[PDB]
Amino acid sequence: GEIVRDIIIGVSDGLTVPFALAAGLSGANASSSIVLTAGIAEVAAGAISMGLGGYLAAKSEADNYARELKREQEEIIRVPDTEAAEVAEILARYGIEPHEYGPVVNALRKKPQAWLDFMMKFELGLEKPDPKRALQSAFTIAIAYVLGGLVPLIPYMFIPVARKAVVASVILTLMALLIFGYAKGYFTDNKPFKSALQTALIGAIASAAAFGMAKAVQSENLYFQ
Amino acid sequence: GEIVRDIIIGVSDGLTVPFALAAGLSGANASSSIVLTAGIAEVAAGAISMGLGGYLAAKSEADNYARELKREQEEIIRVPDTEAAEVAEILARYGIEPHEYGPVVNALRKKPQAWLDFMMKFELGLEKPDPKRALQSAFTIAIAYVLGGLVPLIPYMFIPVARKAVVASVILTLMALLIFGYAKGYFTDNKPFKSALQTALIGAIASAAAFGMAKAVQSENLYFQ
Ligand SMILES: [Co+2]
Ligand SMILES: [Zn+2]
Ligand SMILES: [Zn+2]
Ligand SMILES: [Zn+2]
Ligand SMILES: [Zn+2]
Ligand SMILES: [Zn+2]
Ligand SMILES: [Zn+2]
Repeated sequence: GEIVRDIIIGVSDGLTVPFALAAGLSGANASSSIVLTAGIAEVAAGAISMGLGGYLAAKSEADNYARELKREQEEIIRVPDTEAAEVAEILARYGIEPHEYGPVVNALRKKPQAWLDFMMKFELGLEKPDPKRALQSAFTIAIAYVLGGLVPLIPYMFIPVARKAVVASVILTLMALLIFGYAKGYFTDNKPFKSALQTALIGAIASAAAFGMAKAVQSENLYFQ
Repeated sequence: GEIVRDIIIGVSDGLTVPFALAAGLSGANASSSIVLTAGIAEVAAGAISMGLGGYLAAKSEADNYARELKREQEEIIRVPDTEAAEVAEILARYGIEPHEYGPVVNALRKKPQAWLDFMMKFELGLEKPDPKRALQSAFTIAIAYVLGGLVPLIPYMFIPVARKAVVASVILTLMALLIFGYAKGYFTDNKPFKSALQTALIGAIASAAAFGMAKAVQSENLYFQ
């Protein structure tokens, strides 16, 4: 689930922080337009950091694994037996009788591709990356982040009073958390009814955190300024 | 690099968005205290979503892989040969001569632990998770996020004028991006001089995005309100 995981980690970040930041700013008697200006500035700034962060990790792991793929094939050139010795240990660790693993290395020495592929598959994990899924990763997380952050900001666009709009945003995102919480469970091995309530509580813990932090800095101001 | 990856993905998120959100709010002639109230509300709301998001994924993957570990051992009980057939394909795909893979399954049938461990190691990846590193993951990403978001907000705490404080925050975080950009390269296979400039440009793209988004909503207001 490459593209399924990318759109899940992107919506959970964009549903919780922009909603929490909005609710916290609305709690401190800020104008609804001000709540929108910091939310959208967060949503835009958030999608780029999530997006390029998903592209930096994907493009770094894709370049490294392909370089180690080349670094390991050059090792079997200079000292072939040392590379054979490393692949022999892989077989040996899993309890193979010596009269059966011996002919395996002899066949592996003639054809390099299969021996290295399995050895690398058994030593450094599945490290051959899809070139199109590296950039597909970044566009899917940035889309899911923008979509997630837009949901808590919709009511502030139609309600110019923030203390009135935050009530529409609490129930709308709470519904969004429970819906996209049970969605992450229908496409996961866990129970979707458990993932719905968990995505709504992380939105509650974060919205409460941003609320308490918003009011502790406004503790000395008479109005929001 | 379990704990090394957790503190990298956490600082890159917390260095870019709180800085960008702050710079965008400061650009629209907002009070420096207002910039702090939305930044810290974002930093707090951001660390919880990053933290519990790292704990939800870790605790879901740890529970699922252990359940599939149990689901697969019960499969070798009802129809042992079907489970043998699945492990036989693993060997067969990598070009094994038939006179050598045959005795391997016979030895694998007597002792279940090694046969399933390798088969699972070769089929469903390395899926046995450390119990202490699942919760260690969440505390390390939340720490790195808070630390990252605090850096762009320090100057606004000592400079009550935002248009004056944003200049101190641009060079301070840009330095932070270049420092923690070359830090992610000294502990990665890529060149650290390349990762420094890349973490500073993602901070530039995001800070510019939040700036343009902050001013497009304030396009009709005479002062920031
Ligand atoms: Co984030
Ligand atoms: Zn090597
Ligand atoms: Zn080797
Ligand atoms: Zn080697
Ligand atoms: Zn199975
Ligand atoms: Zn099987
Ligand atoms: Zn099976």
